[PDB]
Amino acid sequence: QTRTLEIGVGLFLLAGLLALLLLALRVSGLSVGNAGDTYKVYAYFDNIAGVTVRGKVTLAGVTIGKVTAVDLDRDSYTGRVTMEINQNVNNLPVDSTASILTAGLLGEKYIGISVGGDEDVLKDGSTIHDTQSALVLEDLIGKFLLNSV
Amino acid sequence: TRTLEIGVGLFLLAGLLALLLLALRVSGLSVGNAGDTYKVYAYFDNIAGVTVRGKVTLAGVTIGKVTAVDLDRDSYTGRVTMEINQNVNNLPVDSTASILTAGLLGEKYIGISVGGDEDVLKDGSTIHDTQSALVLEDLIGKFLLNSV
Amino acid sequence: TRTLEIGVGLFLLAGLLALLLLALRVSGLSVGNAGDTYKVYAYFDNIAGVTVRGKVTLAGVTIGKVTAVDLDRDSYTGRVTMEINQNVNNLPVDSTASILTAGLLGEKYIGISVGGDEDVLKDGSTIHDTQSALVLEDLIGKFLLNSV
Amino acid sequence: QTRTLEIGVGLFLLAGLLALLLLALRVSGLSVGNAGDTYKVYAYFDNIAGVTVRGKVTLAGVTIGKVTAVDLDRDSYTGRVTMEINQNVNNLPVDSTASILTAGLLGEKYIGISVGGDEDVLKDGSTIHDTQSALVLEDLIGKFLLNSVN
Amino acid sequence: TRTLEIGVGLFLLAGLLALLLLALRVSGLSVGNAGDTYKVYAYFDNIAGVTVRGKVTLAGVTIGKVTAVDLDRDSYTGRVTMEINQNVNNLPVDSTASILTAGLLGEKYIGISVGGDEDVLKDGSTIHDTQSALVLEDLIGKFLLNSV
Amino acid sequence: SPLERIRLFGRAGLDVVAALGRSTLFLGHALLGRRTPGTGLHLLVKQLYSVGVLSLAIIVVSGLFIGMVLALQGYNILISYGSEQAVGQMVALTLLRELGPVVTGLLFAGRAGSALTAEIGNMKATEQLSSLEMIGVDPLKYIVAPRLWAGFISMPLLAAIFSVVGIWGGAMVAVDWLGVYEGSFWANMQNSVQFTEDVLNGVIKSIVFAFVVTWIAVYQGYDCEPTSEGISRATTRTVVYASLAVLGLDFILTALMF
Amino acid sequence: SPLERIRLFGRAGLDVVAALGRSTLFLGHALLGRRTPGTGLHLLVKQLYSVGVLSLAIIVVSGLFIGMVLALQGYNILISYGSEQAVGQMVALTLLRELGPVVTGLLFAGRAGSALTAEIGNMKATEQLSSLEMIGVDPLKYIVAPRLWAGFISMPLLAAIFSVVGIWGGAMVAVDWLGVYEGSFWANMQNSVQFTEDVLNGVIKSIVFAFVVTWIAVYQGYDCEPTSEGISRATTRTVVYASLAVLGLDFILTALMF
Amino acid sequence: FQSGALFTDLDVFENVAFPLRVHTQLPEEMIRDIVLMKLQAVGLRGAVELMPDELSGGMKRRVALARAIALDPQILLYDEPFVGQPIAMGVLVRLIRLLNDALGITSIVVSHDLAETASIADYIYIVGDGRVLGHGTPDVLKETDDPRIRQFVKGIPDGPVPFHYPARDYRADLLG
Amino acid sequence: FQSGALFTDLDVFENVAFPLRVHTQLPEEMIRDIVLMKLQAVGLRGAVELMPDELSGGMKRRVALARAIALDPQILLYDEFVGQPIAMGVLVRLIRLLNDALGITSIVVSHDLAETASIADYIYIVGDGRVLGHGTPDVLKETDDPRIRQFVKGIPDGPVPFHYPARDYRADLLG
Ligand SMILES: CCCCCCCCCCCCCCCC(=O)OC[C@H](COP(=O)(O)O)OC(=O)CCCCCCCCCCCCCCC
Ligand SMILES: CCCCCCCCCCCCCCCC(=O)OC[C@H](COP(=O)(O)O)OC(=O)CCCCCCCCCCCCCCC
Ligand SMILES: CCCCCCCCCCCCCCCC(=O)OC[C@H](COP(=O)(O)O)OC(=O)CCCCCCCCCCCCCCC
Ligand SMILES: CCCCCCCCCCCCCCCC(=O)OC[C@H](COP(=O)(O)O)OC(=O)CCCCCCCCCCCCCCC
Ligand SMILES: CCCCCCCCCCCCCCCC(=O)OC[C@H](COP(=O)(O)O)OC(=O)CCCCCCCCCCCCCCC
Repeated sequence: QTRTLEIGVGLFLLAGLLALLLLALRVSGLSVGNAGDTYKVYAYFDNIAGVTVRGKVTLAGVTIGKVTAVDLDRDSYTGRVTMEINQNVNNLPVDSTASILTAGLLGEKYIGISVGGDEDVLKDGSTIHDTQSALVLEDLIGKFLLNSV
Repeated sequence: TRTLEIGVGLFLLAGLLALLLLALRVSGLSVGNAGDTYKVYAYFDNIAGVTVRGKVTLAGVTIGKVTAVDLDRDSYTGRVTMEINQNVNNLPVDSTASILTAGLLGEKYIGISVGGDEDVLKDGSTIHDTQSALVLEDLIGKFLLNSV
Repeated sequence: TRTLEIGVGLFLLAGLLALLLLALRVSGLSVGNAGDTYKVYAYFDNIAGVTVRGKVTLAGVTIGKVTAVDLDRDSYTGRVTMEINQNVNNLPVDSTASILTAGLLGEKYIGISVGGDEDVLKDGSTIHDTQSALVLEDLIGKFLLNSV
Repeated sequence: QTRTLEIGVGLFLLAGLLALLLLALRVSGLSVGNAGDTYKVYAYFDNIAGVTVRGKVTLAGVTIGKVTAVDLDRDSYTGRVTMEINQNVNNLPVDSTASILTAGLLGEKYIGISVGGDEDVLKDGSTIHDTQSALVLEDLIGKFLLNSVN
Repeated sequence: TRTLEIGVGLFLLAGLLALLLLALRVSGLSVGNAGDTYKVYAYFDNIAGVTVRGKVTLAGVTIGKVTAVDLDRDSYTGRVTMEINQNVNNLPVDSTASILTAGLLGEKYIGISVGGDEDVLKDGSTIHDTQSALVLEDLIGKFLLNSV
Repeated sequence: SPLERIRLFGRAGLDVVAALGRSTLFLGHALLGRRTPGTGLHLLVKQLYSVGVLSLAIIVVSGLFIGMVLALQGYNILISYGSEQAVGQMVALTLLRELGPVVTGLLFAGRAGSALTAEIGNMKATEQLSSLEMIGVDPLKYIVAPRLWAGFISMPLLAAIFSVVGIWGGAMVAVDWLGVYEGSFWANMQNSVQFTEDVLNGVIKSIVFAFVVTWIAVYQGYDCEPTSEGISRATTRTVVYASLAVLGLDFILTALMF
Repeated sequence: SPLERIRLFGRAGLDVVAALGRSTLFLGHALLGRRTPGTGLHLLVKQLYSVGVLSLAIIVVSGLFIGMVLALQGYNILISYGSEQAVGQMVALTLLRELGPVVTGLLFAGRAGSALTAEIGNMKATEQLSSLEMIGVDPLKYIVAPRLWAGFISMPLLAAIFSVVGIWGGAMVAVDWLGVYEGSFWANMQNSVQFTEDVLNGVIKSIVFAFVVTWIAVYQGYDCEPTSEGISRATTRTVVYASLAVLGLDFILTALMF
Repeated sequence: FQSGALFTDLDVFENVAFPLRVHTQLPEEMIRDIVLMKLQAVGLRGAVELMPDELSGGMKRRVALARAIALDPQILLYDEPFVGQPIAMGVLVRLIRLLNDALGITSIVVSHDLAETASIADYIYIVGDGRVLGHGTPDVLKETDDPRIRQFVKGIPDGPVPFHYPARDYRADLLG
Repeated sequence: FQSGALFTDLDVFENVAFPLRVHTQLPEEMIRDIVLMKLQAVGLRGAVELMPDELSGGMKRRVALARAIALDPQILLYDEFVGQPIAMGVLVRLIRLLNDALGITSIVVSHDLAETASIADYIYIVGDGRVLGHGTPDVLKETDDPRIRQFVKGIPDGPVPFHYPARDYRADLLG
């Protein structure tokens, strides 16, 4: 029954090899030193043309978390972006707003957040109330050329 | 024999020298490169493109690198900690720190404009005023919607 | 079958040593042991995209390299020192040197315009007048906030 | 006497292989007929920022030749670009002008040629007379913002 | 045996199909697109950015590719010969084809307009009028110097 | 002694050229010598099986892996520059115009360049070849001739399959894993391939490799010394040489066409 | 029959696992089993010169060739995108994080993976190994143990030498042949290497596959069947398996660090 | 040849048939009969199915002998015919004689194994250092008084061929 | 072991010395004496210099016999005299001299029945998993065991089949 033990060890190694693939094993936007201690939040936008998954959400430039998913709510026909927020940052009031920005000029369209002012902060799993959506080039040039000039 | 123990050791040394060449003359970590440098804090209102291992400069020429970005829990601003070369230690306190985009599509580097004051620094102190990094959305909002 | 065996052996040894030496001469830049390019200095206010070993030029055609850049600790400006091809020896002293940009998004080169017409140079001397490099932040601040 | 023949064939193929495959040298692109023949001309410019060698010269978009060399004339401190012209295209008048254009928006700065208005064409080895130099972003924005808008 | 012949044939066919895939699909070669297309000539004033195997389109959709470009010895314009798929054969003769830029920085293809309702084509004939390809130089010249 | 070491080195140096010429005579007598009675197309088919069809899983799995490496890597480096759609073009260009044929020559020198010398050198050690000339069949034409033919007409086919699977695997990791826009992959790919300098270029570079790999792999075996260790030294000399005949000749083939 | 073919397939399946576990037990008994009397550092030196020093000309010449290829190629691809002075970082990114160690694992699986399986596999056929246990020296510790240690500590060194010679050769063809500006090569190179993700990345990627390359090269020889053909089949299995475990393991290692 | 020299890619049937399909174009049914009768004459008729590595070392040589006797040669050479044997060696030494007396074909048995060679040989030779060192019938060669040949035909470890190797005196060998 | 089973990376001297440097820590000049007197006993004293591939086939076995007799074992077994007469003679004389002189047990394991029985004193026969009898060479010469009388003599046909299991010389030949 030596073959039995040899097959047992081969399966033990195959198992580790299967777990050695590490195809999206841990899930975050950074190392586990910070850890996965993050809680969701939602945001209702009107146009999210460039907010593809695994992006970044930030405040004042420094990243806060990563967007988890984008959804189309079938009732009001808007976009609902659900994203994560690092636990050390737990002071974003409710009246604060989110808005899709762009890293430089041709970067991925991240989402920044502007802090307003209010005592109550969040429940880290709630939804935002207001925003400024992501502008596409076409609406911009339509507003520019035909209307103003 | 010893004709091999020398051959083996010779190339055990050659490979380690190749490793040191990769770590030093191919990546340039520390042999006479960036060395004694002293930290400086800076409060910005938006650091959108300011990444780690950037360049903090003055008059175009680099002064050092940026070390860490942080969101302060009180004012929700971007605190950056950056290294400044030791030879450059005459930056006045009142001097400004803007975030300039390299060229036209390059990385966002921090640039210091000399204000001019007798007091210099503590090299471990912070800067007072700044001009935040620009974002295209607010830029075109002020351009199209507000201005014209 | 023994005299020419050692002959081909020495031929191959000399060919191998020839290969080794013709490879080694790549490092230690192969213009003998020194070159023929005389220096010149220039003082700018901002050299944002004038990193080392750029192209200097007149009328578009490259003249020489930018050797080094430095933050002169007195004026907080940028001192760029650059080699000039020795045949190029007729630029007058009053010539200006402005940081241009390669095409539209290329690395910023420095271009010298003849400027005035007087005593040529010492080829190791300093340039006096110039227009510093442009920065997109000041550009948009002047365009949007100031003019429009 | 076999080994000698084997060494001879090794030398034969070895000598032939280096000349036929290596030496990484001069072009022999059918130098038996018409050569893709091209005759040079000179062109005096004022700024040649992006006409680096291995570029293209053209007329109305279609390629006419390539740029062979750029030079700084030590007298006038201007640029002289010497380029080649395809032999079939041999009706370029004198007052025809050259000008550095850009392919698309971020393409390599080539040299386009606009037809002039006189009869006599060339000797294909002469120089051009008038041109429009290449533009630079600094001068462009300086003339845009500081003078016209301000 | 016969299974050996079957396997050898199967994978010989697999390799040749992979070759034809690298040619037809990966490269986008003629055979698949060649089919039955009928030539058309077009005179332009400047073809600065149209290359061989460049698409020709109408209302945005491709109808074929351009085949070759020519500098006529007579009128010093650009004669482009381009193929057009057989199914699309209702393009009138008074149609105006121009050189458009794909997206914003893509290759310059040729897009044709609707040419009224006169005689359709010969599919081998020439187009009459056009709008030449734009160039940055004359664009900024007319924009800055003359208008503003 | 030094005078002994230099004599031994010169002997090896002249011996190398002697072998380089003997190999050429061997290839000549094999490819265009005569037509022996035992030949046919059945030999070429049997060889095409063992040389190419048996070497199909190795190079296919390797092409898939190298494609989902090239894409998974270039996406990372090109995101920094800002160019992202073109990963399909960059991944295809490296594999089709160079790394494709080179890695195929490295895996075909390893699998079918070692299992070729070992198969034709064991045929020499067990007198399987000598027992052919005494039958009357020229072993250079019955044994070496199909093996050389199997290599010439299988390694380019294996390189094409390698490039195809690598491109498709790069798609399957860019699109389905890294989430780049699907259609842009193949679009940006096919507008900037330039068949005559990428497909036909890599295919000629792969043919040139096959002739130099399947000949130093079929000769190393035919001219090994007939022993269990001579074969094992020849099946290593034919991997070393056929890797140096792949890399070096790829440098000489890519100087010809960048 | 089909019921016969599927039984043979399943037997081959389970046997492949049996061998993969037997190889792990073999590596265990070899690396940390005991300390037999015949051991020492002289064995490790004698094996370090046969596994690495003998494999030095192959990988050095190959690194030079692959460097002048990567530079001679990327320059042609970079000449169209204007990033001309960025060819230096290319021959030091496409040769220091993924292709350097990968091609070194392909040439070290071929030379010292096939020359280590036909040397440790021919010792088993001639009873050179069996005559060791009957002396009293555990052959896993006297024969296999040094070869395992001379593969672990030579293939990363060979990969570093490979990357260095490739970078330098890419310089020598960019600068001296293609005429790109000399200093920009090394300058643009060293500002954007990011040691912790290029140098140490490629070095860990080379230690990983390099360790695997000399484990499935010293086991296939130890577990070959003792015959002149069993050795010649094992020295091919160890090139196939050590090319797959270089490529696929490089995918698994680059999916962790892009 | 010793170790058979069997074509590995061919099965035993096609192995034995190979000399046929080369010099002859016979019907594939008639060729099978010639291959079958041969494989019977050596006893390896049942294994018309196997591959030469599925055959034991002893039987791998008999099928090679059958391949040899195909085409009915008039002479046939046996290199190391009886190297590694005892029952297997017996059938082979019987076959090399049966094929001779029955077929009337010249047999050249060329092996250093002297006993069984002389057993079946009728005119045995000795080759040494480039030259034929005499020859004759096995008994006339048994006592030819040639020192080399009497040293070969018998055990006699020491003789013209040195038992000891060319070295220095053993007395001073370990002394110095 | 047959074919020498000589360590290729070691020269003949270190080859013969290998069993000494393993179980024993003797002065490198004392190891030399045993290796020298052990190599002279087999006649391979002059080739203390060569590498095992620079040695002829028969001579290589003699050095192996010397490596074995190093450390002076009390029993020694030589699996497979085979495929070589003058050489085979020296080997068959040495395996007997080492026995009667050193008083060491010798287990000669070779198919070559003739010379085995020549030097053997109590010869065995092993077949299909079981020992098929044993005895002194003459008592084993005519044991009347069909398998053993078939082995001890040529007799091509017997318990071990001369013919393979075919189907029928009449059917298979005609059908
Ligand atoms: C188009 C025709 C094709 C013919 C060949 C095309 C190009 C091939 C080029 C061959 C490359 C040679 C590398 C061989 C390396 C090698 O075997 O290297 C491995 C060998 C192995 O030695 P062994 O033969 O003992 O195993 O190393 C040596 O022998 C040591 C150094 C010998 C190197 C000799 C170099 C010969 C080159 C010819 C120049 C001499 C001129 C003679 C004038 C009198
Ligand atoms: C498009 C053009 C067509 C191309 C045609 C292909 C050319 C064929 C070349 C033949 C190659 C030789 C095969 C020898 C046969 C053999 O078995 O050869 C075996 C013998 C070795 O003999 P041994 O058995 O004694 O070791 O020679 C070799 O070892 C050959 C090694 C081949 C190495 C190839 C290297 C070529 C690259 C050179 C680049 C140098 C550039 C330097 C710049 C710095
Ligand atoms: C519940 C138990 C299930 C059993 C699991 C065993 C699977 C492992 C073996 C695979 C099958 C091998 C069959 C051999 C084929 C043959 O005919 O056999 C051919 C050869 C060996 O026989 P030869 O003597 O003919 O060379 O086999 C091989 O090529 C071995 C294959 C090695 C692959 C195993 C390791 C792969 C690790 C990756 C796994 C992760 C998968 C990722 C995808 C999501
Ligand atoms: C201009 C000429 C072209 C240059 C390259 C030609 C291609 C062939 C030569 C490559 C070397 C062949 C070695 C094969 C490996 C081998 O035998 O395998 C490794 C062998 C092991 O020997 P064994 O046969 O005993 O195992 O090592 C040797 O003894 C080989 C000695 C050759 C050393 C010469 C090569 C060293 C450096 C190469 C040149 C440097 C490049 C820089 C110059 C600008
Ligand atoms: C979406 C698709 C993606 C799938 C990716 C799959 C990747 C799988 C990896 C390929 C590896 C193949 C191994 C080939 C060996 C084989 O065939 O294995 C088969 C052979 C024996 O087969 P035989 O029966 O033919 O002799 O195994 C051996 O001889 C021993 C080899 C064992 C080594 C296995 C490798 C494990 C590596 C673990 C270390 C990782 C360290 C990382 C830490 C950071």
